[PDB]
Amino acid sequence: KLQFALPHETLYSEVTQVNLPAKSGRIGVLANHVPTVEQLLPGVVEVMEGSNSKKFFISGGFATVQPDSQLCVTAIEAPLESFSENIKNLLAEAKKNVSSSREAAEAAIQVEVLENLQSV
Amino acid sequence: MLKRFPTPILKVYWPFFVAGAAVYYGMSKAADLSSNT
Amino acid sequence: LTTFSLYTIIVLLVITSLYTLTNNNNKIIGSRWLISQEAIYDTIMNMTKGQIGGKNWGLYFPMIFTLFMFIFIANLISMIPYSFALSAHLVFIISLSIVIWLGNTILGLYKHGWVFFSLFVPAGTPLPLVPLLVIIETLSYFARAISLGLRLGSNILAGHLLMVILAGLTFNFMLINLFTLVFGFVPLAMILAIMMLEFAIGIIQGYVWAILTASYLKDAVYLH
Amino acid sequence: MPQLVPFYFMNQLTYGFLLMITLLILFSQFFLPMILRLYVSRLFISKL
Amino acid sequence: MQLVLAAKYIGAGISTIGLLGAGIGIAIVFAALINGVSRNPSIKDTVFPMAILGFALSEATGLFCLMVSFLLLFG
Amino acid sequence: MQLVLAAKYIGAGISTIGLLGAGIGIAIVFAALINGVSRNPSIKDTVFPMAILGFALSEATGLFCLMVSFLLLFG
Amino acid sequence: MQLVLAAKYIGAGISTIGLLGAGIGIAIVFAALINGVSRNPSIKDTVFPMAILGFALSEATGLFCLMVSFLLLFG
Amino acid sequence: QLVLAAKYIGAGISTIGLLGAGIGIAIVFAALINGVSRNPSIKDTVFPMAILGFALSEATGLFCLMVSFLLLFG
Amino acid sequence: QLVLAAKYIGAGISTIGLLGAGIGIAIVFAALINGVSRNPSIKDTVFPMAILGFALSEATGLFCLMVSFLLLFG
Amino acid sequence: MQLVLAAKYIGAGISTIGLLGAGIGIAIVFAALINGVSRNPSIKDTVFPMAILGFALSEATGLFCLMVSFLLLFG
Amino acid sequence: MQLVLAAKYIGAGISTIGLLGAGIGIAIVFAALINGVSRNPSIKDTVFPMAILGFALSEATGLFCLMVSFLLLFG
Amino acid sequence: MQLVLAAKYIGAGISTIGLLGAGIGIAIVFAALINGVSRNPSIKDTVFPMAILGFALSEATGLFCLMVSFLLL
Amino acid sequence: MQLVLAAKYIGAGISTIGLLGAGIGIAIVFAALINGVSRNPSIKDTVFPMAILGFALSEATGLFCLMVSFLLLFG
Amino acid sequence: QLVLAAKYIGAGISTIGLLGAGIGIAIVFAALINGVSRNPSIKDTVFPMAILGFALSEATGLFCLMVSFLLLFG
Amino acid sequence: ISYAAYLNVAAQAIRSTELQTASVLNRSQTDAFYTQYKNASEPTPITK
Repeated sequence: KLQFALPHETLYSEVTQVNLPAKSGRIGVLANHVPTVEQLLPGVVEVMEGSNSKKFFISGGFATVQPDSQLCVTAIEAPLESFSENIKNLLAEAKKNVSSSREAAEAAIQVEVLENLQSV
Repeated sequence: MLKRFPTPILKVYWPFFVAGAAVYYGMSKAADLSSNT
Repeated sequence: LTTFSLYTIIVLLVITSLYTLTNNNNKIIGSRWLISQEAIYDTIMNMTKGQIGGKNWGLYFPMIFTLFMFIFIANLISMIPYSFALSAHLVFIISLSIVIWLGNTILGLYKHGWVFFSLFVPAGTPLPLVPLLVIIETLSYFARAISLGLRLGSNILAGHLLMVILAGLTFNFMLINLFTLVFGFVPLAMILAIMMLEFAIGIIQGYVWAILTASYLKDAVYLH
Repeated sequence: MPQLVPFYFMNQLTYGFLLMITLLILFSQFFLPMILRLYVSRLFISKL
Repeated sequence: MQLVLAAKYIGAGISTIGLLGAGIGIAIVFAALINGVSRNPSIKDTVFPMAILGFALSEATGLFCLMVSFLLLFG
Repeated sequence: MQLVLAAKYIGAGISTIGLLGAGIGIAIVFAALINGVSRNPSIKDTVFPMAILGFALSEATGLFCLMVSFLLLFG
Repeated sequence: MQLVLAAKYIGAGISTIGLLGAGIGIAIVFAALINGVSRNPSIKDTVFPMAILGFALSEATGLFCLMVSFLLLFG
Repeated sequence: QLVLAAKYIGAGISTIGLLGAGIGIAIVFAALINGVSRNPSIKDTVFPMAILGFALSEATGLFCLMVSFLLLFG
Repeated sequence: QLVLAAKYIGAGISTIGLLGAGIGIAIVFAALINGVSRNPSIKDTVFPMAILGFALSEATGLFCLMVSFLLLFG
Repeated sequence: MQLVLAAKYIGAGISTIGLLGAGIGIAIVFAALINGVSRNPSIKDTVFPMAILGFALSEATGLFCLMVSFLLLFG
Repeated sequence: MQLVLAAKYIGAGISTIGLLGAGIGIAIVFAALINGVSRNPSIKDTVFPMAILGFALSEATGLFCLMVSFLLLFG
Repeated sequence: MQLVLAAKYIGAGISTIGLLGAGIGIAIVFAALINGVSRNPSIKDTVFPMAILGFALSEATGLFCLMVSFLLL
Repeated sequence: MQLVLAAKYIGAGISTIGLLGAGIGIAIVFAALINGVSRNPSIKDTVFPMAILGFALSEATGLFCLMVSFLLLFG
Repeated sequence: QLVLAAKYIGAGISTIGLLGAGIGIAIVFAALINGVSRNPSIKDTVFPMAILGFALSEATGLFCLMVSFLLLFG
Repeated sequence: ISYAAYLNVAAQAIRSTELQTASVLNRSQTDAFYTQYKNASEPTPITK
């Protein structure tokens, strides 16, 4: 199964349906999958127990299938609440933030996160 | 239901219509040339 | 008249029936048939809202739609076991393609002047090969004239020719010794599969026309 | 090829371009707007 | 004339060759379909229509070759 | 006389080459199946119908080619 | 004379071989589309114009070839 | 005479077809080895699939060969 | 007579050359789609270059076609 | 006479073309072997009887080409 | 005369086949340019002039071939 | 005489085509050797025998073709 | 003779076919160069000399085909 | 004079055999650059191996060339 | 930028669509200093 975690709090649910945004694009893991170590990108994550799917906003982390179908996911803070336009306005502030070059990467992350909201 | 609702597609499709007329004349000559032995 | 003339009349009467005698009363909930003509309308609407998407996004929606519909109906009628030619009469298809191409070239010149020729430098490239990139862009521009027409004509024609030639041979295939009447069903199944395929690539061609003649116009309207 | 035996190419093409002009006007003014009536009515019902 | 009759049957065979490219083409599209679906578990709903499109167009180019083959073969 | 009979035997031979293409295509689909199923061992049940379709279609293009060979051989 | 007519029908057959390459070209572009989508299921709308463009351009060289076949036969 | 020359030639042409099968068989087996090395353990499910894919590749060479034989003899 | 036949045959063989260009173009467009799917963002730099790569691929095939026309008309 | 003898030597030549594909095939199986074994360090013991089977089958196709060359050579 | 003129023409037709390989060569260079640049985002300043060099070298083989085609026909 | 002698030479020319495959075959194995070696690093002492074997079999196909050429000559 | 001179022109055409493999080949080296350089950012100082070497011998095989074309053509 | 004509034809056909080696040589060196760029340091050991494969791929085409010469001289 | 800083920055960014909780804000805003030391000698305690 899954091992999805967060710093204060951890929630994760046999490996039979997780759709993950990974360095290799998006990866779906169902039951046994080949054992991998893949960095989870800043993400929209879907976890399916059955085919019923619950959709998560995830700050990225790491994914590592252990060969026993244990999808060890370790990830930081989270979603439908966090998605719900001040982050978009903040992305415009991140446009003024691009005038500072770590700050370029930060502003880039803000664009990525705005893109991730658009993905939602 | 159906009804004539005007579409001013005149000058929009003006270059399209000119080409049709030219080809109408040219195919007359081509068809006539093919209808010979 | 002419057999072709009779079938052009038949196409007109079919198309009228799709908007007069398949839609009961302009019902809000709609007919089960009418769900199709909502979806088709919307997926070419949202395609030319995407592709063109200007202040003329949908001013070329009737043209791109009647290029869909012509090819869509005339590649069903000609596929029936007995039927003559509409789109298998190539002179209508090739002429129609060249007409649209000329109507793009003239439209581009009219609408966008001699900066129509800015279409034929679609990319900034080093200056000693800027003139080269005009020669084989304009060459590729009037390749669109015949590429578009010859694709559709050949497919429909090739389908009819394959079916009929194989049908005459398989009649005589059953007339060899009685061991051919054992497994006399197998050539019938092959002809059935070919007939199914000949409907499919023609419906694909009506859509492919209507996206490709959005693309050539995309290049022409939005210079480069 | 059974279709180059004809030399009636212009006869055929004449009927062809006539069908195109007929359908173009017919769609544009009549039948395309009859779909646009359904759409606008659906949005107005959605509003009220 | 013996030469011309021989020419008909030969020219047909030559045209038939064109079909081979389409045959490989069909497979390439389907291989991509299989790879993508395995990656996602779930790309397939979108991808199966795309797979059919790639096959159909590749097939069409082949069919043009087949029609020349039959024109020469039969005719 | 000799020219026409010769043409049947030669022309049959020429046609036969095309069939090779369909063979390669089938293999490509099967290769994708094996790799795909390896990468996610749960994809197999969905993928196995798709694989057989890709095989069948790929084979068919070859079949049309081979049909022309026998048609030239015996016609 | 018999030589001229023989050569005409043969020449048509020979040109037809050129089509196979272009047909493979179409298939490759649709395969590429499928791979792009599986690797990022939101790339698709940007990719879709480029895909149709590549299909057409690949096909065009083959269609030039098909016209030579018809020029030989009818001309 | 011309006809006897033509028989031997016709056979030869058909033999070319076998080349595609030769490449083909290998492609299926290459996937088998890669798949097995990737999974460690896919082999028992995969082995009937692999045999089927091989069989079809080889078969194409065989059909080509059979046209050769028909032409060789007649 | 023989000269007329020769231009028809030569035209056929030269026309086959177009085949390679059709494959070439597709490899560029495939790489474009693959590149853009790899980066999500490469396309602005890449797109002029991609049209160039296509053009060059087409140009070789066009030389093949031109030899066919030089035989037939010339 | 001259034609038949000519045909025998020619026919041998045409058949020789067939061998090339099998050659390339053998290489492809070995390429996978190297990559698999380098990937795993240790897949090799399971893989070795399977790998030999694939090699042999690929090789055999080329052998078939060769015997037809001899049949034509000798006539 | 007719035979000699023919032999030139036949030689020209055959010669044009060679051009295709260099053409495929140019496509491969540009494909790699796209792939490399998509991998790095920033290899391009070295890689773009490098790519033009690669194009020229692959192309050159084609140009030698084209020269021979013109020598047979015009020369 | 002339037709048969001509034919021997022609048949030999055609035979050269078979050899090309062996050339490509050898290349694929060696490409794999480097890919494998770059993948493992240290596989090389075991893997180099595998590479040589694949090379030999690929090459052998070309050798057979060469011997047929000699027979025709 | 006429026959011998015919064979010079035709044979020259055939010779030009040999070049194509080198055309594709040279491009493969440059593809690898760009791929490698995009992978490393910095492999180039050793690798650029290597790339020139791989180009050179690949070209030479083509050049052998080319010189036979000239030899036949001139006689 | 058909035989003399035939020598010149046979030579032409022979060029086709060389092409495969032409692709091949490049493939080995391509692999070298890919491997080396992935590893860095593998290169000094690998360079003897690479040269061996490079030479071997060339030799098959060389055999085809030798046959061209054998035909030409008789 | 360093990957875990990249992921971190994403978590900080996530504290902006809209809507939020206190624990997030504390978990993302708690930054301080860090006494740059040196081989005894100690540079300034620049921001964490």
